[PDB]
Amino acid sequence: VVGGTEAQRNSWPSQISLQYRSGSSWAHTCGGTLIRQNWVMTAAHCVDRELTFRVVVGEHNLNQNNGTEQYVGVQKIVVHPYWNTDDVAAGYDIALLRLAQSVTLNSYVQLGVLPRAGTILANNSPCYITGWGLTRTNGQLAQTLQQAYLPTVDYAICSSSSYWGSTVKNSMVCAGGDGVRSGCQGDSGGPLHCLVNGQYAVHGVTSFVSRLGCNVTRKPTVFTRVSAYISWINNVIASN
Ligand SMILES: [Ca+2]
Repeated sequence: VVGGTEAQRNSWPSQISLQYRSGSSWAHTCGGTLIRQNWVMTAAHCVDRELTFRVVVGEHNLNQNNGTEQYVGVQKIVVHPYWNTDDVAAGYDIALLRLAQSVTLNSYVQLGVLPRAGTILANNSPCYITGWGLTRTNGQLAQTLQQAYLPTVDYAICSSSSYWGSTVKNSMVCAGGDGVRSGCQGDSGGPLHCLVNGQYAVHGVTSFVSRLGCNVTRKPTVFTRVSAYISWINNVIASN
């Protein structure tokens, strides 16, 4: 997250860190949202590589002991069957991970609230992106969880020519684009939390930013629209 601020420890208890094993260590690669004690929602592009992955819940600082983390292996990776890695702009960038163990819920580990199916946010709706992603274009990951205020940009505007044009689909949510704050690599897969009727819900799964860079004016961060995928998510969870 470029232009973010450090999140409070208990603000976003559905945020997870998806990590892969590299030698004898583990490296954060993406975010996700805990949606059941034993399921995580993330981006399909986060699990394109044939890696060994674990999920960390209750994580705050990637480089130091918080006294709150639970570490759990990934038992099953269900990618959306229309996902194509060579075409992020086609959408379907979503995947569900079944965890090898159910995690324990507490202040730091909670299920993410998801929007009702079909819900679309008005233009300029208040949202925060969260993650440990790069803090600058071509920069480095944050040690502590960051958040950035990223108001949505409606589809009519987002899919216009000076924004993302036809690159953006109605199955996506755009947010930010102020040239200062944005998601960035390593935020992928994580939540966009938006305020609706008093309640934050996870309306987005972070998908992509411009090839030009992370915080680019009129290139808002793009997210998979969670409310387009409710039936899909239920169907998976019901049959795995
Ligand atoms: Ca930690």
